[PDB]
Amino acid sequence: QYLCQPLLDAVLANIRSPVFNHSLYRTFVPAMTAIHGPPITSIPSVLQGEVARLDPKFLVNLDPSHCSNNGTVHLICKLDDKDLPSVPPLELSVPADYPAQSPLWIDRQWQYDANPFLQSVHRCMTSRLLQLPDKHSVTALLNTWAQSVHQACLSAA
Amino acid sequence: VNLKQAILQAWKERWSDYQWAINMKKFFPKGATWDILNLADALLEQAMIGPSPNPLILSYLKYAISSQMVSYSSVLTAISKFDDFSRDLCVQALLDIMDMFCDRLSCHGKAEECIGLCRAL
Repeated sequence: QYLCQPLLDAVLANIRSPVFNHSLYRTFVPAMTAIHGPPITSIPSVLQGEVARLDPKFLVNLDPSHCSNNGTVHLICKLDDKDLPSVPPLELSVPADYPAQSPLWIDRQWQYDANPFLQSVHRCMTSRLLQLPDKHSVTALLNTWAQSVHQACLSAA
Repeated sequence: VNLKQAILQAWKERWSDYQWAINMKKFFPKGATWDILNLADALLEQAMIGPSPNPLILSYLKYAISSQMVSYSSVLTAISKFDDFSRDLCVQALLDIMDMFCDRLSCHGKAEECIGLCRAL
């Protein structure tokens, strides 16, 4: 500001002119040249990474059915835990632009029915997924599945 | 990990369905996806021994059917192999078991498994 108002006034009163560059060059090239001399001489990566960094209790892979190589992918899950029994596969669908959103779980009510243990698992599952917050990931849901199975097994015996 | 040897120990003390499943894995290190073992077939052999089929073997068969990793084809072949129509209790139990898991017949796996499922059907 101070000591430089005339330059600001000159620049503002000169701007958006077709010959501004020519004027500036012709008025300021020679002294600068003389004083100093010459001038200077499919599947998104996030899903692949999160699958790579999951606990070896899970071996999730692509669904043999449904579409592929798109923004929305489908995965089928299997649980291999020595301390827990076998449960339905609990497949998932991943929408496009997975970060900053949440995946959804495809419920299969008839699969979990006809057994008190399996429907106890299912009601604990519904409770936990209602307890999960927004913007959650798939690893959190898988861990919730494992913990719900463990809690149901503990409650049974 | 012999079928009869493990089934007898499971039968001697009353066990829940999930505990038996948990235990079976512990008994044999190499499961081999229940193919060589013919676990579904083995249960049937224990079931038909009594004049009235025991409900615990039937429940174990139901649990095995529930898991997708047990093929429906082997159960159907084992059921078809028995026949001999000795008495009404066995055929009624087999009728209930068959009624439970039919009308879906979904098979996931290689194409030759589907071909074998066609022959089993």
